[PDB]
Amino acid sequence: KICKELGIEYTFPPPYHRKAHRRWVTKKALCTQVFREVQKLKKQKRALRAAAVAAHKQG
Amino acid sequence: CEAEDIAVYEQRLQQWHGERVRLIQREQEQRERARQDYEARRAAKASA
Repeated sequence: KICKELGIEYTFPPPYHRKAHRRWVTKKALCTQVFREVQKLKKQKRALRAAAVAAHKQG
Repeated sequence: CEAEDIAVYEQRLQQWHGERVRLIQREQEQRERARQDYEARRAAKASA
C-alpha cells in the first residue's frame, strides 16, 4: 500500500556493487551485440533448413 | 522294380515344376514390390 501511495518504488539492491568503467562497459556492450548476432544467425540457418527440408519432402 | 519306380519318379517330376513355379512367382512379387517402392521414393523424395 505505502509504496503505491507515496509513489516510492522499492528496488532490490544488486549483488556486487562494482564501478562500471570504460573498459568493462564497452566490452560488455560488445559481448551483448555479439550474442544477439549469433542467435539471429542460428535463427536464419534454421529458417533455411526448414524451407529446404520442406520443399524437398513435398516433391 | 522299374514299374514301381515309374510311379514315384513322375510325381517327383511334377513336384519340381510346382517348386520352380512358386519360386518364379516369388521373384516377380519381389521385383514388383521393389518397383512400387522405387516409384514411391522417386516421385516424392524424403531422405534425412
